[PDB]
Amino acid sequence: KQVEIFTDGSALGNPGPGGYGAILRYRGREKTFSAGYTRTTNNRMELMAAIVALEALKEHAEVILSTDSQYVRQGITQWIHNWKARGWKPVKNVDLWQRLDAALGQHQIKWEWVGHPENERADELARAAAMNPTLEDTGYQ
Ligand SMILES: [Mn+2]
Ligand SMILES: [Mn+2]
Repeated sequence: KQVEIFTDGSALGNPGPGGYGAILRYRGREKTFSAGYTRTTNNRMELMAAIVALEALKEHAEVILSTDSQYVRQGITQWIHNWKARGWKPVKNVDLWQRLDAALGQHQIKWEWVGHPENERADELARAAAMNPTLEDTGYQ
């Protein structure tokens, strides 16, 4: 019952137009997730990509999440546990981190920090979305 998730973000500014791209692969078949925002950051899009994808799952499963985000990696391996222990204090992009934390709750997540062409596919989706934003990142306050 393993499921592969590949994510990436893109941003043409900080803040600026941005987008996320996620590839959800299971049993040779895969689903795609991407959307662009008018004003956001790559960091937020990186998180958003994981969130949308994990929340697409309607049942517990072994998930292998692959991403080249240095932000997500640091957050997950060095900050997350401390933020939760301190009562999420709030912390920058707390809205997304808490959202992701929840999603990663009902799942057996195995992280793969970046060889898969799928990561490039996510990159392409995120960049395309950043160039054609249709949403607003209400969380970027
Ligand atoms: Mn990236
Ligand atoms: Mn990229």
